[PDB]
Amino acid sequence: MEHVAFGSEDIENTLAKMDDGQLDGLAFGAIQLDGDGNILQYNAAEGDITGRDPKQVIGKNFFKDVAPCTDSPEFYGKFKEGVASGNLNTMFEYTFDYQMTPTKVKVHMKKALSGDSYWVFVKRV
Ligand SMILES: *C(=O)/C=C/c1ccc(O)cc1
Repeated sequence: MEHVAFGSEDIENTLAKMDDGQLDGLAFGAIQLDGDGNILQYNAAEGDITGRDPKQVIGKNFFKDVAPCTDSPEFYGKFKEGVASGNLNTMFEYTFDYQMTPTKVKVHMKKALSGDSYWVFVKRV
């Protein structure tokens, strides 16, 4: 395991040092998105929660292609306000239900350290 707690205040500093292999050792799901919502990184824990194959979803658009249930003011709307303003730090519960058993999760979205990149962190609740 790579020990990092979900919700930690300096999580973007800690994860800036990790390659794809180290991201797969986290205890929670982690997705890195660019400012248009395309998936740059997607770890093994996220694939275990959602059933998606991490290697196949890289390069797809999260809001248009992979996760249409997040195309809503409650999720995508918060993301796009964050990208526009250049700052984002929000945590909320949500249900993922597209082509899968509905699964309740806690989501934490936070701007990365790398300029136009954004994290989505996910844990079961
Ligand atoms: C709703 O369509 C949610 C889908 C989803 C959430 C998170 C993922 O990693 C993959 C699909």
